[PDB]
Amino acid sequence: HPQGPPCK
Amino acid sequence: HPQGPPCK
Amino acid sequence: HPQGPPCK
Amino acid sequence: HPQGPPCK
Amino acid sequence: AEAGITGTWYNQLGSTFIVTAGADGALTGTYESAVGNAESRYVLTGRYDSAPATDGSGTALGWTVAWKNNYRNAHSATTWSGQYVGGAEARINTQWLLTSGTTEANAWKSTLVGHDTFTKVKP
Amino acid sequence: AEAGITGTWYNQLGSTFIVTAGADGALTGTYESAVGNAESRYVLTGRYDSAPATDGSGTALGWTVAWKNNYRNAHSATTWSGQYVGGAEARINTQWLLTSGTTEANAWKSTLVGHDTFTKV
Amino acid sequence: AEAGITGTWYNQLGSTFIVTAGADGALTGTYESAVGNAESRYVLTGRYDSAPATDGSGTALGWTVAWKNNYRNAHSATTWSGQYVGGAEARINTQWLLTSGTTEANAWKSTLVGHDTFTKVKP
Amino acid sequence: AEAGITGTWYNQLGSTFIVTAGADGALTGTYESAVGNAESRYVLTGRYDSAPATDGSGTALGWTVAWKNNYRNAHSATTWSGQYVGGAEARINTQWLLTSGTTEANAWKSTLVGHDTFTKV
Repeated sequence: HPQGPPCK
Repeated sequence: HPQGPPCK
Repeated sequence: HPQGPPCK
Repeated sequence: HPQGPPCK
Repeated sequence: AEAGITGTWYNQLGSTFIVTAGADGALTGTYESAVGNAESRYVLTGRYDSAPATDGSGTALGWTVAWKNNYRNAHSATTWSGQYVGGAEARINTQWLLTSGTTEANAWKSTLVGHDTFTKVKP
Repeated sequence: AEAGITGTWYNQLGSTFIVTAGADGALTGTYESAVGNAESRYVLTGRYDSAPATDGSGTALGWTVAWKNNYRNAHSATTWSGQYVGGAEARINTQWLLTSGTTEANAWKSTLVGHDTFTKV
Repeated sequence: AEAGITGTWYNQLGSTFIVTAGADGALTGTYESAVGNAESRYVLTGRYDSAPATDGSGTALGWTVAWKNNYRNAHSATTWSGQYVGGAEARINTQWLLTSGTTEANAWKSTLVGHDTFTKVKP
Repeated sequence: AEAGITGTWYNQLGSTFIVTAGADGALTGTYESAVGNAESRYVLTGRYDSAPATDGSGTALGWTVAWKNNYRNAHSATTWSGQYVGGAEARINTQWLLTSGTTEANAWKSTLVGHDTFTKV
């Protein structure tokens, strides 16, 4: 989701 | 409050 | 999840 | 309310 | 779909929501308090997701109303987050957060939570 | 202070929020997500209360972001409700509701709730 | 009043709540998932405020269910906060928070919010 | 770690929470309010999930406090829902719902929502 932190 | 019902 | 309705 | 901070 | 959302809606407390959904995902309109004459109208702005899914899924949307107009200022704002579900009996089911401006000390109790369901009445 | 809401804010997750507060209560801007990215930007619109009380209270406001742009559509929308506190360390303290478009059967777990504190650092 | 709350209740999703209110403000019982055999029972504990007001006000209460039993473990817990309203048609209106155990990174989306209304069926 | 939930916790408002976690999921204890006071203590009861997952996840739990004791009755109750994370700096991160007993007419604004982070410091 764009609301969360990076997926990195 | 304008978000609640009419008063008494 | 046990808090929701029966499955399909 | 007892849940809030002190009234001090 | 924009049309479906556009129109007049009422909720179970008796308040009025008049909204127009524009093709770019915007929501603009007015919100009126439950019964109570004409000057109980406030401006609202929001957004909806203009390309929902096929299926029988709802369209997510949300809007905000700051409770100040030329007659009153309740120093608070409410945001409604929910889904539009169309059909012959279209509904907008929401959960809302009402936050009041407080001092430091009462910040802990500045927010109320509830839920409202709106029924469409006119286009 | 009043139009101190205008500017660039950051939250603890790394998201950036850029807003313009109008003199009559409007809030307009862009919310950009993870990595900074390029089109991790979404439009946001809201309202704030342009005549807050004069007891050191914060300014009530809120805004919405529909998670769709010309590159992505996450079929959801988030609304943040909170208050702005200005000063040397201005902050916007919020609680938010993220609702996803679901089918009836999944409607009971359509909404997440959380809280974010935004600052200009 | 303890009696009024004690009994079996169901909500609109079809789940079962069996509770006993003790004179000291305690709440103990079992919660069952919507339809679904016998092993869909979980333990619940809560508290209610045993001396509400006269008036036609509700009795505040709340309870918790951690979703683990001998058959399943959904690594989550839900808390319901609401009011008991008695009468011939007694109801318990609540708002709930369902929190799942997540790693650091998904903590932001660990909690769901909703609302349920329970109807009493048996004592 | 498992019964690391047992102990005395403090939140940012100054409230103290003393709990005992049982091996089967129970949470029992006392919640004391402002000033420390003497009978600012209220009973709390809850549950936690005694077999959390093995991906570094926190432990889901929740508890309730009815704001009545032999000296005060605030006709309300609060439920905290969250998770426990242990380690060098253990914390219990929560969101809570405070409902007051109201009459029908005031039922729409019966519930407040907030968040608290508790630590052992």
